[PDB]
Amino acid sequence: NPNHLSYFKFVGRIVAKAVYDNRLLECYFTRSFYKHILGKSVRYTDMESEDYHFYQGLVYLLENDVSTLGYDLTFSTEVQEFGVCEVRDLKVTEENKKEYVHLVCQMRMTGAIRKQLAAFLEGFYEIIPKR
Repeated sequence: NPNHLSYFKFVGRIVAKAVYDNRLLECYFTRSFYKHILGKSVRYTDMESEDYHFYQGLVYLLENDVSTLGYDLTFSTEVQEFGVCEVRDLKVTEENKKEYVHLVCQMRMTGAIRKQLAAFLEGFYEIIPKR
């Protein structure tokens, strides 16, 4: 849909309208999306439901030496957004992975939705202040 961002801003408005009216909607968003509407970072355990094998890759990164990978990685990943596939920087080491799993999960959750999300947040925060 070429106007889709505007519709995501509309549904953010409709969510804030349901909240303002104190009326319940049958929405069942992810903990990730509720965190985004609250401005909270996601956690790597959220990836388990969205992309189990990518969660499994991160869990293979945790509690294992980088030497178990047998080839190097860096803070860059291939992402399909809007049907375009692009390699995007995220900004590897024993010190960086603590942030990589956090940041890689940010990129994997938002990259494909960052503009829909910004439109939704504009619809929501138009009516319900973020704070």
